Amino acid sequence: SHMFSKFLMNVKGVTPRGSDWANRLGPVALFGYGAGMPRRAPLLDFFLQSPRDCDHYAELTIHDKGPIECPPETVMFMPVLNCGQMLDTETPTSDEWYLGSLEASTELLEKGYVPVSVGGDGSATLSMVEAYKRLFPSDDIVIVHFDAHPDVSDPRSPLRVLLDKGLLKGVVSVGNRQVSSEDRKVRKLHKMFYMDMHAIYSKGLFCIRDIRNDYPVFISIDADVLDPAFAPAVDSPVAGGLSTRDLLHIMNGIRGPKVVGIDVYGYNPDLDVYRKDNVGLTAIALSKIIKEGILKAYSIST
Amino acid sequence: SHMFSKFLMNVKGVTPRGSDWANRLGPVALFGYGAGMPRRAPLLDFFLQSPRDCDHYAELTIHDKGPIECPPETVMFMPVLNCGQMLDEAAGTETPTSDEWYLGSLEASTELLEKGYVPVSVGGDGSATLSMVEAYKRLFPSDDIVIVHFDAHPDVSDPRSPLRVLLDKGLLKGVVSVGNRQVSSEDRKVRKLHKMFYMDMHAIYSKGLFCIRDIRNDYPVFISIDADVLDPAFAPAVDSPVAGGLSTRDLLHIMNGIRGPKVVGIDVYGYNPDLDVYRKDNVGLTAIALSKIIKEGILKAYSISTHT
Amino acid sequence: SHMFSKFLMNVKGVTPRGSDWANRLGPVALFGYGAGMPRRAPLLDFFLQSPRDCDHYAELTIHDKGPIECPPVMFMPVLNCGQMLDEAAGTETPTSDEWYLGSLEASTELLEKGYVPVSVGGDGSATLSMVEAYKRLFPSDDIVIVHFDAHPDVSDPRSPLRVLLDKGLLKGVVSVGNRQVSSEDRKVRKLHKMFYMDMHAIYSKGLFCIRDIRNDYPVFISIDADVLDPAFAPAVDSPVAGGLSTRDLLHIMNGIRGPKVVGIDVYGYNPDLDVYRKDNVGLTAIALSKIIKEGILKAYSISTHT
Ligand SMILES: [Mn+2]
Ligand SMILES: [Mn+2]
Ligand SMILES: [Mn+2]
Repeated sequence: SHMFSKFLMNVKGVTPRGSDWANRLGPVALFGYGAGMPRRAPLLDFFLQSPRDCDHYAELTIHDKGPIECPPETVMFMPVLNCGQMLDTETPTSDEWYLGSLEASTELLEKGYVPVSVGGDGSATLSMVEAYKRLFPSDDIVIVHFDAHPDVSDPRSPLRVLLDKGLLKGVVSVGNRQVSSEDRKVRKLHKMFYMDMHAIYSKGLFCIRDIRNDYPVFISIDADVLDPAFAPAVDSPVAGGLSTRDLLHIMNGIRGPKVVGIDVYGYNPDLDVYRKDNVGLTAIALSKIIKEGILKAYSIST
Repeated sequence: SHMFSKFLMNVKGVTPRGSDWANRLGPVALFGYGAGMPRRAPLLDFFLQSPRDCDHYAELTIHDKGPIECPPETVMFMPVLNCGQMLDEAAGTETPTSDEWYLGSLEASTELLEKGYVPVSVGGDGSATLSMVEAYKRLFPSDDIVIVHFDAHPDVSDPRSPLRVLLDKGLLKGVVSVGNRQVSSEDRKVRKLHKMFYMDMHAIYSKGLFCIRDIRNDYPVFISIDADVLDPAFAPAVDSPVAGGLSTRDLLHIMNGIRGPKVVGIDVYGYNPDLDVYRKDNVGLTAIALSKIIKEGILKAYSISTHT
Repeated sequence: SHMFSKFLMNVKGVTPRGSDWANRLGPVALFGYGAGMPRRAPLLDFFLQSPRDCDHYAELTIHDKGPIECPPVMFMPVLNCGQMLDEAAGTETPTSDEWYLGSLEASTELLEKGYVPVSVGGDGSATLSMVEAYKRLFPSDDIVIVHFDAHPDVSDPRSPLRVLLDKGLLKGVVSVGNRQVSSEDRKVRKLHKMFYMDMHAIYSKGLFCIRDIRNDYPVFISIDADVLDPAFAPAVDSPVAGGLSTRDLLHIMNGIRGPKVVGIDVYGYNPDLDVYRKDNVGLTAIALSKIIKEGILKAYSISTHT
């Protein structure tokens, strides 16, 4: 697709991971993905202008081009390579979106970057772990999946495709609270672990200490995992969800050797609640989640 | 009132609870009640178009007419009979009086209950709580009734408040108030005088909201839910918002702990569309929240017991 | 500034604390502060029309003039001193120094008359002038500030908190709910030995498990609206998601211990940035109106125990 040309050209022209990085996690690469969402997708730009200090005492540094210096160990910098928006003049197809995502992710991954996808409908999850599986067929992938919906009742869902192709060692679904009959069948069938909202709440959300894991984790976050009061900008809201702090806390509990990728999705500008100054509540919430997701890519361990 | 005629006509034509329902909970009947609220009342319609799968792994099935088949125990269906809006718009530009709302509500509740349905009222100002437990008390004079009332306000300082009328008439066995956080001096007096149990916001928060496991009770339970029991961040569409309230999930959790042999009825009220916070697609935040609360309230009607 | 003339004149005429208040907490005096915020500042007026009953079974009584009778039971008198700025007494915007001098003056006056001053609105700068007004009148008293904020707010040398720390007017600072801590913030924390309770930490230990904030000295309570999550208080200049709920804040406030309250500053609210219901009531005004009320309660009921 010619719409992805300027982006793809800049991404494969990205300076590879330097030798100064050896034995260290990262660096992180960030791009805007917009499949299944309106053409105007302002989440990436909103994050890039957001404050850079994290919950945990570290600081993001954002760069438009390389080389990406590996910061000194006493420096709490976390470099992020901004690769910009995938689209820059008619709505591209899902397959075209799939190809652009697969290509960009593959390129970044083989250059030693941790790909972070922001926006879209969740289809990036499929293509990003496929980009990883092609490059590293030996590595077993596990997905931590934050969502109001199990999203395995549709055979075309990114998560279902991956389980059908057998590209996933395991899946952990968090915050589900609209579980259909079909969902329950696929759950038992593929032996998925799940932490549904009501059960996660009655145990004490703050009492969640670890999501134990030994394999590289992909982090997939549907914005609708958050309560509609914190993240209203979603197509299929389910009330009674996580607070932004709840989600941050659980994210911080994710363990593993490395992060294969991150997809933050489900955000639709047309559905947000807006302040009088036209800043959307969901954009505020997700910018924070994206920042602490980036932190986790730099700090994860078993 | 002629404004309720088409509704009332449909209601008394409703198929009675069949023999296949013998010694089972339910079924549930659902109608739109609009007293004290603007004429445009979208909550029932919004709920009707909402997803059917619940927290706990069951699924609502909605029907415009009977017969309502009792599902096999292995299928987790929960039939709901949609009786529609009590007030028929375009049947007159008249606002029914407090008495007309009361009489209409009283009659529909009586009809549904006698036909073996658990009535669920959606909308209005809280007055349906009065007419619904009176309809039950008429039909079942021997039954003791307890009400679990979710509200930011005790709402018992006004002698004309629905809950105070019930106590003054001695129709209630007991009252459990949950989420109160604007308690007047008069509320305190009426509290001690009628020996109400209550669980104020600060108290249950400091105890740990998830530590609430049960509300012990042996009598048939009426569930009354003021939307303003929720924090204005989750349910802004309320006439008298009081900050520092329940989240939607907090409310869901406490609801799930309600015990009893059966539900006599449910009233979910206090939602005013004129006061909501709207998304850019003009969907109300409070409608989102309440639609979820209504679904899980229905689930409680089908699965309530007296244990743990 | 002549903009504060009508206000200051009234404050100076305020009836001093009567003898019936001897060795009792209060009374409380309330005023609207508007430094750094838009000219239209409705938070004071919104609070004044809000319900009077509190979480804990007490009831605010609002009075426009003295004398303030000391009640035997559960009344909590508040003296409304109104807006510091008088609209239509000039279309001119006061300066920071003018805001500071006016606030210093009003606080001095109210404090010397035995009132606990409560400032509503503005940008946090009232915290500077209020504890300085107290420090002038009572140089011997040690002051501690309990500071609710998404930001430590000590990376700017000009910040109200750092000016106090550099002038050595503070015995200690307890910061609650920070979740955007810069490199500079950490340095100043270490240097001035500030105690802090960041969002992630108090959340992970259980927000409801916080029973009290131990303290022996008079407390100044400074509350930035942005300490609350943007979903509860969206009307803030620098939102940081993952904050307190209104009830979380109320619970933690209730835990504050001490012999007395030297003052309260509730700030950070900008009406131009609020989320509004369809009837044009702002979400943040709803939250803060409650925060202000239970804050007033704490000034009347604070004790050093546990
Ligand atoms: Mn979803
Ligand atoms: Mn109420
Ligand atoms: Mn702040």
